[PDB]
Amino acid sequence: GGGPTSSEQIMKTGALLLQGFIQDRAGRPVPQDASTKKLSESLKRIGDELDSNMELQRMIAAVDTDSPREVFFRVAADMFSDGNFNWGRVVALFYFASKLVLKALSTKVPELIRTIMGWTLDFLRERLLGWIQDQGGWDGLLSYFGT
Amino acid sequence: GGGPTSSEQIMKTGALLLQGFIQDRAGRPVPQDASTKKLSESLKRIGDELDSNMELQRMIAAVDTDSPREVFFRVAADMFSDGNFNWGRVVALFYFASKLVLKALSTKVPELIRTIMGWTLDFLRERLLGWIQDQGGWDGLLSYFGT
Amino acid sequence: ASTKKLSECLKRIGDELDSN
Amino acid sequence: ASTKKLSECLKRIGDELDSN
Repeated sequence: GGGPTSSEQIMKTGALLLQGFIQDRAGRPVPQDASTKKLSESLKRIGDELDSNMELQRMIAAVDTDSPREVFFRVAADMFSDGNFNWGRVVALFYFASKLVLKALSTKVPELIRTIMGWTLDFLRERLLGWIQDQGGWDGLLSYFGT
Repeated sequence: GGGPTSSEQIMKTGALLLQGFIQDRAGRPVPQDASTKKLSESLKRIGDELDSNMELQRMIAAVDTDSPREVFFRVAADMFSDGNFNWGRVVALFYFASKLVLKALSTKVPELIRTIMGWTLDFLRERLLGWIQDQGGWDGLLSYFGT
Repeated sequence: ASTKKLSECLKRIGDELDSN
Repeated sequence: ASTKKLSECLKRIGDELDSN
C-alpha cells in the first residue's frame, strides 16, 4: 500500500475524517484507527469552539440554502481563490460541510410538517369529525382533561 | 361564526393544536388563544410521558418508513377499525403524527450526509489534494495539531 | 407487517389514557 | 450575494487557527 502521501490514502482518510466529523455533530459510529481517532478528536473540539462563534452562526444563518450545492462550491472556491492553502482553511471547510447538512435538514422540516399535517387532518375530517361533533368539538377534550 | 361543534371550527382548532404539538416536539411558534393554549399544554405533557414509554419507542422504531404515507393511513385505520372512538385514541394519533415527522427526517439524513460528503471530497480531490500531498498527507494535520 | 403491532400498542395507550 | 461574506468569515477563521 501507499503511505500518507499517496492520493489513495489521502482520499480514504479524508472520507473517514469527514464522515466521522459530520455524523458526530448531527446526532445532537464509524470504526477508525488510532491516529485517525486523534485527528477526529482535535476536529471535534475545534468544531465545538466554532459552534460558540456567534457571528459565524449568524453568518451561516443568512445564506439562502434552496440551492445548497451551488452554495457549497461557491464558498469553497472563494475560500481558496487567493491561491493560499493552510490546514485551518481545510478545517473550516469541514466545519462548513457539516453545517450544510443541518441547514439542509432545516429547510425540509416545514414541508414535512405540512405533508404530515395534511394526512392527519384529511383522516380527521373523513373519519373522526362526526364523532368530534358529538363531543361538542374540541371543548370536549377540555372536559376530558378536566379543564 | 360557528361554535365549537361546527366542522369549520373543528378543522381550524384541530390544525392549530396539531401544528403547535408537532412543532414543539421537533425543535428538540404558533399564535393561539387561551383555551387552545391550555389543551396544547395537556397535549405536550402527555407527549412527554409517551416519550418515556420505552416499549412504544421500540414499537415506533421497528416499522419501516420508506413509504411513510402508507404507514400513517394503515395505523390510523387500524386504531379506529373496531368502531370505537375516545379522546385517548385521538391524542395517540397526534403523538404518532409528530413521531412520523422525526422518523421521516431520520431517513433523509444519511443520504444527505452522502450527497454533501460527495461535494466535499470532489472539491478536495480536484483542488486541495496536491497541497495535501505536499504536507505528506493527513499526517501533516497531526503535526499541525502538535500530535 | 408490524404496523399492526404499533396500532394495537397505540389503541391500548389510548384506552389507558381515558381511565384517568 | 452573501455567500461572499461567509467565505471571508471562514478564510479569516482558517488563518486565525494557524496562529496557534
